Amino acid sequence: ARLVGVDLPRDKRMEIALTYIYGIGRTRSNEILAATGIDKNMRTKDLTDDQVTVLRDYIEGNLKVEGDLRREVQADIRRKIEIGCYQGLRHRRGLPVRGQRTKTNARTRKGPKRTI
Amino acid sequence: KALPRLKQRYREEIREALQQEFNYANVMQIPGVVKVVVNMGVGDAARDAKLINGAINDLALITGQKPEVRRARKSIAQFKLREGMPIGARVTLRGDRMWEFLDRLISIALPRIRDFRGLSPKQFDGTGNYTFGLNEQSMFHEIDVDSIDRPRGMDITVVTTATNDAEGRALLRALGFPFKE
Amino acid sequence: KKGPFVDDHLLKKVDVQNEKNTKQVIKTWSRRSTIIPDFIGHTFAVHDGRKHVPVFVTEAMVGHKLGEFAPTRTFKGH
Amino acid sequence: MKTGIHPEYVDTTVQCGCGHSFTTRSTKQSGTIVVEVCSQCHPFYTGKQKILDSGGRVARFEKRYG
RNA sequence: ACACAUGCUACAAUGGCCGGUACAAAGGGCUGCGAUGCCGUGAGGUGGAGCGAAUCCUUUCAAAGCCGGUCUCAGUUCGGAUCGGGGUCUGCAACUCGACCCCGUGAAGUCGGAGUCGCUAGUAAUCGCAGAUCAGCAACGCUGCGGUGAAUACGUUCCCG
Ligand SMILES: [Mg+2]
Ligand SMILES: [Mg+2]
Repeated sequence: ARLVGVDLPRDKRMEIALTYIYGIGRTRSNEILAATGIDKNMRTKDLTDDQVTVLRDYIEGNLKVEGDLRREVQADIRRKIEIGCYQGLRHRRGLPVRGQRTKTNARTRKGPKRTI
Repeated sequence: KALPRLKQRYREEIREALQQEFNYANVMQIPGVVKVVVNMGVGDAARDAKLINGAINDLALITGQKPEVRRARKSIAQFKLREGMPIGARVTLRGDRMWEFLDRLISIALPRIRDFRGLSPKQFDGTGNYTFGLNEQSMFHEIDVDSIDRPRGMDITVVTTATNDAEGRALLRALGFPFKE
Repeated sequence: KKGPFVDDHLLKKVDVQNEKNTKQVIKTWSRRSTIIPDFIGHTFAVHDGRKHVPVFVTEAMVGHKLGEFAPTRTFKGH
Repeated sequence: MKTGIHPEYVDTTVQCGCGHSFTTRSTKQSGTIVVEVCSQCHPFYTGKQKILDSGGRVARFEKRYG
């Protein structure tokens, strides 16, 4: 259902359903449920409005919203690219930032296997 | 409920606010909402002639009227089109239905947008007529979340009797239009 | 872990900056003082002999030389 | 308006977790709409949160402590 | 911006996650191992009984293995890489300069064509343990170890020696 802007699965447990958010996953949802006092074995078809609101405000207070995290990643990436460092150079060239193999690997970051 | 909520509150509060903000020096000169034109942006025609029915059904349950289709005014070569094909469906709300749609929108749709920031007030033409758009689909709670197959946004233009963009901005501000500066 | 080249001057400067909690650039003069854990991301304007460039130090940068983010030996070839 | 080319039109009351009550004509025959959002914009705070989340200097500071 | 060689991860139900459980041989230790505790999601900050050799970690020894709950056979609770935020072990100095932990991010991979490799009984397969050097690791590699452990073997017409 509508929690922060994303829809949850139809028939799935809570700890796996909360993974749809860009800032919550399996263990994060488990910790949130443990802190809020909600079970994790419940399906995604028996939720209450009060529980929805309490979880929403709890995540908004402890963590930040999915869009917040998205645009924060974007802003950090563009900032580290504009400062003009090694990370920025690698991001501009489409190469790994953590300094790993780049001879034949790094296709996950360079895109499909292109040959020219 | 002789009059809708928006019409009732505008008959006195918005009218007095506008008359105090701009001295018109005579009655009948205060700006007022004339109509609301909602058009379903389409153009996938020439490749699928079924989604037009879905667009019409979406305009239905969103506006208390039967939308009509506007045919191609001219055949284009680059974009696949043909003179006479139904390209887009519109509704022209006015009166009690217009006020009802406006208040329902302002109350449910705008706060329902994902990552909603607001509406820009610069979307004003040279005649105090506002224009904005719903991006993907399903901003109102009349259509089921699962009853929709693909996103089909729309464009809503409120035509009021505001001779100036400043007058239109003041009218919308008096109304429940959330603006961001 | 013995006493490193901590640049006592820079160390005390960073200590007082952390105490007063005023986010501002610190004009440094050394280039090999990135060791003591007391440097809470204090942005050092380093002196490479030519000018002072403002560069903020990061986590992976913890440990590296102060003036080593960009190539200090300016040379491209073209 | 014509005879029946449009769907039913009846009044409906909208509720919220904060107690905000609204009433307007719509197509819902149930006449009750329990919604999680009404004329009280939590985006008003969500935007300031979007803005406050920014800042890389503070992250550098904290996660360095070096 | 690419190609070749050798290994790991897998591609899902003989499966994934959580809780409870049993035996193996092999030792790395003197500026190294380091059990009980304090607090920690966890690397780990406090640290010492004990060691030129059974009082001490590698446990009075692990994984596959057995019992219960759940996922309902799908790009997913399979797979884990890139990437961002919160940290740790070494040494003065880890983006170019290791490894490891927590949170999110969730791409290719649906057992693979032309071609080709290893295996005759404790063999293949599968699982982990330990070590050579380092204060700090690229170590998935190279060597030894054993846990559970299969089917075929008309025959040399036939590809290679
Ligand atoms: Mg609300
Ligand atoms: Mg499948």
